[PDB]
Amino acid sequence: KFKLPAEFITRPHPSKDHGKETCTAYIHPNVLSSLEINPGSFCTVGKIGENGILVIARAGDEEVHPVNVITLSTTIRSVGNLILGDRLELKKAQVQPPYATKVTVGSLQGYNILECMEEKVIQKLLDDSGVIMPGMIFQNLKTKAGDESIDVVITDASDDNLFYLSPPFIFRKGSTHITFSKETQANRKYNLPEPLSYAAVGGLDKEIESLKSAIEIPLHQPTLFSSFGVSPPRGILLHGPPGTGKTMLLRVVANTSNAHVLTINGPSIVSKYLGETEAALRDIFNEARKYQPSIIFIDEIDSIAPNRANDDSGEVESRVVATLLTLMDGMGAAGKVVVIAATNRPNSVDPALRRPGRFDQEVEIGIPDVDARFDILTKQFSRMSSDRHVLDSEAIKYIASKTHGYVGADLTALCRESVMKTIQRGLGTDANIDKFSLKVTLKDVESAMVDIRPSAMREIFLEMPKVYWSDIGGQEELKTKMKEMIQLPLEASETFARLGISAPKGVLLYGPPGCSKTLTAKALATESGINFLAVKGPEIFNKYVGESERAIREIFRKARSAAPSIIFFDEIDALSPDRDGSSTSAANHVLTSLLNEIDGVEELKGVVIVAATNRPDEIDAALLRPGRLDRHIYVGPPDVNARLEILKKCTKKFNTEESGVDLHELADRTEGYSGAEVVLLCQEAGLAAIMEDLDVAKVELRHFEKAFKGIARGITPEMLSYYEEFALRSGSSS
Amino acid sequence: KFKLPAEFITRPHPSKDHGKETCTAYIHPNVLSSLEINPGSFCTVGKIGENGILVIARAGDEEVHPVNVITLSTTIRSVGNLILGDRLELKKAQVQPPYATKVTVGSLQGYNILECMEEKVIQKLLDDSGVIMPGMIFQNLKTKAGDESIDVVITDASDDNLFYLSPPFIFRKGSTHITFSKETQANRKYNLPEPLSYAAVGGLDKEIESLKSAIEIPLHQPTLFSSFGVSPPRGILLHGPPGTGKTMLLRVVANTSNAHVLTINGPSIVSKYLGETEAALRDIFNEARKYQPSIIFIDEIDSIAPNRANDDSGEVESRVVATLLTLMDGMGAAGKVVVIAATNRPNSVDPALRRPGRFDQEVEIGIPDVDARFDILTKQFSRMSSDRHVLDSEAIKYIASKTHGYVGADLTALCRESVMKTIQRGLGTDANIDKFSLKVTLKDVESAMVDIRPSAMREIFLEMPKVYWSDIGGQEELKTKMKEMIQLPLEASETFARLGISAPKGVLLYGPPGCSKTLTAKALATESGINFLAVKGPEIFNKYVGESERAIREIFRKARSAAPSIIFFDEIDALSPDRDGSSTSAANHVLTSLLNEIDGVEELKGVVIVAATNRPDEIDAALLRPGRLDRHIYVGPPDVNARLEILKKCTKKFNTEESGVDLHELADRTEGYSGAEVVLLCQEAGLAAIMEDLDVAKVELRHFEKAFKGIARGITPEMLSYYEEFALRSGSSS
Ligand SMILES: Nc1ncnc2c1ncn2[C@@H]1O[C@H](COP(=O)(O)OP(=O)(O)OP(O)(O)=S)[C@@H](O)[C@H]1O
Ligand SMILES: Nc1ncnc2c1ncn2[C@@H]1O[C@H](COP(=O)(O)OP(=O)(O)OP(O)(O)=S)[C@@H](O)[C@H]1O
Ligand SMILES: Nc1ncnc2c1ncn2[C@@H]1O[C@H](COP(=O)(O)OP(=O)(O)OP(O)(O)=S)[C@@H](O)[C@H]1O
Repeated sequence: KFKLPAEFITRPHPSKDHGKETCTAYIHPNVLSSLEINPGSFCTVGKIGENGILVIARAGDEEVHPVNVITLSTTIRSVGNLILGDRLELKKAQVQPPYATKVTVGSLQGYNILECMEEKVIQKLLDDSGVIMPGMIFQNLKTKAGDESIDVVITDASDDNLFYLSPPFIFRKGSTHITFSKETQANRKYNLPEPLSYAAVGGLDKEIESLKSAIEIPLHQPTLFSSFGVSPPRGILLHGPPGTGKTMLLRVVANTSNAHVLTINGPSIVSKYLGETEAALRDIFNEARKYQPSIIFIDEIDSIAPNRANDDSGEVESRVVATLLTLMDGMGAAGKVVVIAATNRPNSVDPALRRPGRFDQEVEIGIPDVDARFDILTKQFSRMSSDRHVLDSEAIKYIASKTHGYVGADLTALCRESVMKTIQRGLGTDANIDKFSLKVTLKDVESAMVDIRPSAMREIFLEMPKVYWSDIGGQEELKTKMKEMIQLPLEASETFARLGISAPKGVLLYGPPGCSKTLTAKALATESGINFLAVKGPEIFNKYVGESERAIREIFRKARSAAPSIIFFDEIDALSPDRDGSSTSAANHVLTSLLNEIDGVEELKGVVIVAATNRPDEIDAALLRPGRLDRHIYVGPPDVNARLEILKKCTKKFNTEESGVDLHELADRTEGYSGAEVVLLCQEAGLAAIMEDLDVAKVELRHFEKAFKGIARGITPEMLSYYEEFALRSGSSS
Repeated sequence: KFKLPAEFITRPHPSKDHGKETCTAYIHPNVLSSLEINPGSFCTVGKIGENGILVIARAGDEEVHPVNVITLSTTIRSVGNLILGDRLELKKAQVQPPYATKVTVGSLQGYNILECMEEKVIQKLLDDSGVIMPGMIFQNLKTKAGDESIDVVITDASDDNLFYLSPPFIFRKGSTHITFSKETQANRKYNLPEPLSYAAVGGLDKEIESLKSAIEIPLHQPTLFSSFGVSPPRGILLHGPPGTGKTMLLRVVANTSNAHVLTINGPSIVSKYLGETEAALRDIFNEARKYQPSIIFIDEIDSIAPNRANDDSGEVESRVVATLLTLMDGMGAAGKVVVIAATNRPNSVDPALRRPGRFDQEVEIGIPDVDARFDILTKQFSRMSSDRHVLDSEAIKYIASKTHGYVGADLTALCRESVMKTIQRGLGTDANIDKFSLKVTLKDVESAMVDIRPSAMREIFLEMPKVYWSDIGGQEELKTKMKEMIQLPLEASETFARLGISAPKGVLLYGPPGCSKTLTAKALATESGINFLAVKGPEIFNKYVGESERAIREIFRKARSAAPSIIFFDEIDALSPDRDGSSTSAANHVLTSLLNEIDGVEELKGVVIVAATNRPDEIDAALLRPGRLDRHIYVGPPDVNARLEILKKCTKKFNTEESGVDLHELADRTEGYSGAEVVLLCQEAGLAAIMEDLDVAKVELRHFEKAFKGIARGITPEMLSYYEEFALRSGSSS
């Protein structure tokens, strides 16, 4: 008794697609007999659990075709997004689709179908197709010039449903109005599965290029590699943050290639007892060997190959890893098969799968930067941009600037929640709203992301508030010094590379606490015209595996790898103290990392290391001397006019001037109050404001008078003396 | 009711000769019945997780044949390289394999079969064989008149749904041509497993023969010891750094020796249920006793048999070690059983497990010598085709001498990376180039070696901007003496050896700050070729009771493992406080650990120490003693002719001579300057020049004139008199 397989395997149809064989997917005649299916008859082909698609049953050769294999012309696989290795469910159809009266025909790129190709050849393809559902493609179509490939998609067909993903219509010549259209997708109401192509993967062009090379080299041309007697780089591994296009990159690799896509599912490949896990792995790799070229995907390989050094690993992990070691290192030198693995983090995968010959090639998928978010946002925003009509591309930069932490996944969730808030905006404006009349808006998008948890954390990007050289409080002497000395060496970069001389290394920005110290570095991050970076004091300084001597190296590597940078070292004096008999901290590592990084082989073409301090006498002597820091200047608390404009800056939502006391009046009233202490006076006044009216009021002069009492003179002569004592040393050769 | 085994134990036939029993697998009657494998019918037997071998089933004697065992001939086992004790599946094949048309036969020995044997012999062998598959070896066939015996191999088989490891074919006398060949292995098309052999192991010759002796006598000649009234040595332990080839030895021992082969793959036996790990060990040793002779392998013994006295070893480790101890020497007997184990940490193995009677022998497997590395490289490169282009001896000998501290895994990685480099160069030439002819040229090996790191050196991070002797201005005396120390003793080894003289193995470079002290160490590092470990003064002054001495000892351990190597102790004055009043530092014992490591009860052969101090008399007389720091070199300030060379080096990208800037005047007027101050002079003149312009202003003598006005002489006459005084009491006749 012949046994009918439950699931059939999609595979190419060596016959051409231009013929009458569009929906005549050849089926093994034994299956045709065993399922009461007549030749040239319609039957439903579809993935498990999905709505069916219509194919015409045609008998194939018994010997050539194995029983399971079902061959589809490449026109119908694109209907239901049938990629190779997709298990099917053959069933017998019962209703013959009616003929067609109108068909709207699309194109890939919007090319004028009238101008490029004849109507006769298009009609020939369509008629010979016989039955047309919305969603196929007619490929490799020769044009009038003979050198252009334009593909005929079909947007819709109308005649003047259940368990069918789309209802076809039997295209017949004579009255079918073939009205060509610029739409690049099938009819939207049915929503036939959209391919996840390369143009939906934005933000990882370099990484996708590396992945493409790693897939092509073992997949298409392993023979010429194998002549050398050492196995190809079959094993590729993807790792990085657990939100950045990992499974999506695997899915696009599945879609684009024409290589038989197998899949090593994590949980479902394993049944029970013995000889089931190894049986599954053997069978799947053997099938990937029979049908070539093939890709073997292992998404989240960690869930089945932990280190065996953790209590998680049991018998099953030992089975999976042993079988994979036996297989992946055994096959080769002729098989056109690649194994691609991805993981949230790779470091917990058994090394036996990581040695060369096993997964040894790597693709690093990294956090998207501020400039990286633009492509993600715009391409994500494409699916309905015709109904956005709001972008104009400028809000996208703002979003990218304010989404430090989002990993692309959260950006897509932001799109989802924005669409929700647009639906609810339509409902709130009018209960019986028409959503299609709505264009999404940035205000409701803001009302949207104000209710999502952003991401894991922010690593190389900070708030970086907008500060300008046009607003920094007075101190035109400070301004002129910092310009002359930190922008000139950042201008002369090639002229140092030629003439062979290293560039000045950095400035230390002497000054008492609470000044514009780093708030000027905020302008460096806003209006310098040069990208910025910082570590706000002893974050990296702490004693951890990746902080003792590693995080400094990573920070410098990111900064140097970028365009010129003004890397910042807030309170370097407190970070690494003198440690020469006075204030001996226990780190001993971070200063060594800085010493080995700043002075060494690295290029550091576009890099200047700025730092900040309020107790400069505590800096390690290895920094003051030229070689690590060789520029040195002093920042003072704001002068009377700088204090005028800092007083202006403190207020952001108060009307003291017109109602109360002029801000201009306060300019000289504030003496001994540092840039972060005039803030203290203003904030004490603001807290006192909510004590008199308690709901809504201006402030009083006496509020600022109480600010004067409650906060004594901040900038006292002690710091003047301590500085000038240190400055007679720093300023002079002593 | 009868329960068929889930996995089956391989075993040999009692009959060693060739007949109609050859391709027959003797399976138990009940198992035959339960899979319905009717006697005489075809069945497939193959390791779990691999493709099967077709074998024709017979019955075993139901009372003396164990249920688990299938017995297979050496001919069949040669196909899949099935070692005795391998766990086989057994599955019915409802098939009749195809007839043969042309069968190819070869011989391991490569001798002409027409000359050695009569074709009727081969015809009879094949006819009786019943089945033909590529990969079969018919061993011990006698030559003409019994001259010798030859092994004959079925290299290929051709005929003009199950899946098999080798194609099954049938021999039908006369109608299938027995075509001879000289290929000593089966056709490479088939991916047949290829036996690993001792010829693939490099070096370790004496260790290999020790393994041969301790494997052969206990298993294959015990009555010799029973005759001599002594017990057999039932234990071998292999210890040595990782990557030296310990598992390779175990696999070759498994595949070469004719014995029941069992493996405890450390964590593979472990279970979370109370007594199951111990029960796995008992079953393994009882199986070894049952089928004799038997070899039991334990790779990483330390993973399952820890010290049993240390803190983390609780009751579970105690019970597992007790099981191992009692199964090796207890109230039970051993039999013809030998246990072979491997470990990277011999002292972490339980001390009572290494006593004679258990692991009697400890065959050390250490890092390779230059001869050993040459052997490994020749055997690795013998695996390739005639695309090597590395002269079998010369180029490989250069690569072997240039590899210092390599262990053997890294050498295989180097060969694979060389293949990678050659083929990426091929891709960079053109994508469609005929790669196979892209011989790996020695420069490809060089490009590969710069991208690999010796096993003993992954953790030795260095920035090391590739300093060369010519960078050091002058100092010809120091250069000559450092050539004496580092280079010559290896480039003239036989001369020193024949004179009975070991070259001095310590030097102290002392002199004012900013001379060529550290730069000469870096020049040695990046010109001597040998490894180079670096240390600094206060980086190894942890504040715990014994953590600094541990740093010293770890450094010297790595230096020994990576010898030839330099250890450069910059700021050796930090490591040498007397603490009696001279350098009254903390109560640390770093000096003593350094003293004992340099010259103690252990010898420290092969390492050379270079120490640099700018305060030479603050060093202990014991450390300056010959045998610790033999030669004391005074690296003083550069004289005029060295200054001129410095200026020529750094100013070459200036157009000084085209501008009339006479370097003679600069050299003469920079008298008594520190050489670092000469470099500073030129770099500061460059700053001055490129401060007037953002474009390239060629330096001018007046910018140098400005420079001279600021750079103070860092070397006072006091320092010079001090160092010249130390250069009289020590390292001088006085
Ligand atoms: N360039 C991009 N970077 C990141 N995500 C993107 C990008 N482009 C689109 N996305 C969307 O990101 C969403 C989530 O990405 P996924 O790859 O599915 O997450 P993941 O890679 O599975 O993460 P894990 O937990 O490490 S497996 C998808 O629905 C994509 O539509
Ligand atoms: N002559 C050789 N000596 C050493 N290794 C060799 C040699 N020839 C090849 N190799 C390779 O080097 C490795 C030797 O096996 P390894 O298991 O890595 O050594 P081992 O680390 O001492 O054993 P372990 O730690 O129990 S896995 C393998 O990857 C071999 O392919
Ligand atoms: N012949 C030379 N004499 C002195 N310095 C030289 C010479 N040639 C080059 N230099 C440069 O001068 C500087 C001297 O640096 P080092 O070699 O570290 O001197 P050093 O005496 O080891 O300093 P220490 O160890 O901190 S006391 C480096 O920038 C060298 O590149």
